[PDB]
Amino acid sequence: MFYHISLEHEILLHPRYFGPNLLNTVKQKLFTEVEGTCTGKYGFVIAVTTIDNIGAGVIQPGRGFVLYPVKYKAIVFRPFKGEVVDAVVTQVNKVGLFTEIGPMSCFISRHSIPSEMEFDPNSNPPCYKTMDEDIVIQQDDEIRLKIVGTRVDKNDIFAIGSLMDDYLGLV
Amino acid sequence: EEDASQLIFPKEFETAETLLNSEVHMLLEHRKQQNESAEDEQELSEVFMKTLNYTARFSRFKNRETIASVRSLLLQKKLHKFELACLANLCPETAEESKALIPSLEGRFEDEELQQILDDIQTKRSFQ
Repeated sequence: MFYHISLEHEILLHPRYFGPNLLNTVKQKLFTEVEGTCTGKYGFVIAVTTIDNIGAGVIQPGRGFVLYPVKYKAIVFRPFKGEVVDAVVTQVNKVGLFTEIGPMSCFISRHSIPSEMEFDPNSNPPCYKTMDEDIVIQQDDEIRLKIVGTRVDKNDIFAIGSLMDDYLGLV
Repeated sequence: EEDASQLIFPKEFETAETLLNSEVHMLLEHRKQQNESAEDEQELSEVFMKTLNYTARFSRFKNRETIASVRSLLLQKKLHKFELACLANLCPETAEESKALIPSLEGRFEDEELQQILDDIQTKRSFQ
């Protein structure tokens, strides 16, 4: 799911690097440190929408750089167990379906695919189809999945999906 | 601990507002225009790019104003921020399907009413 939320982030800067215009520097440093990052707590930080406020620089004897607290609005992507999303299939394998939802990867275990969808390695582009050739899922197809679990390995989140429920699958 | 099918979300995402893939696309499109123009700024991230394409590829309401009408239409219905965005993104066509995909919707409205909302959404859809 995509959200527009308010996040915080601290920018540390020694005087030497304030640049001709500090506010701009703080702002340019922020975009660079947060955009593209991901956390388990908020998920993928897609982009910084707005910088609400730049707090008064903090000078605590001991540090030689100043800490500028920053409040900003961002677009984040945070999947949840139980959420239904449209995904793009990136690869068909005998092990399952590798898809991609925006910046997050999602794996559909073959074990989580209805039984009518036999696997066909011999098919031109490998695929999953009904013996009826009626419904066919292959690379680059858009499918609907229900996210069964999420994981966070090295600040990056990925999910596991299923096609077991009604109204899921080929779109 | 969390589960969207029961609108059980973590604390952090409470004071937050949901975004339709279409709105996301519009916002990201603007951020790109800014990065493009006004040099002295690194190319955008892979995360951005992938989100820019995914979002576009699934945007059902290609017009800015249209998007607003979809938002407001649903807005005035006893729906959760999650449920709203989800209905706009997935555009189910029948109440049954609707309830299946978003079980939290169960018991909120009469099939009749729920089917009205679904049908209205379809109307705003900027088909192709």
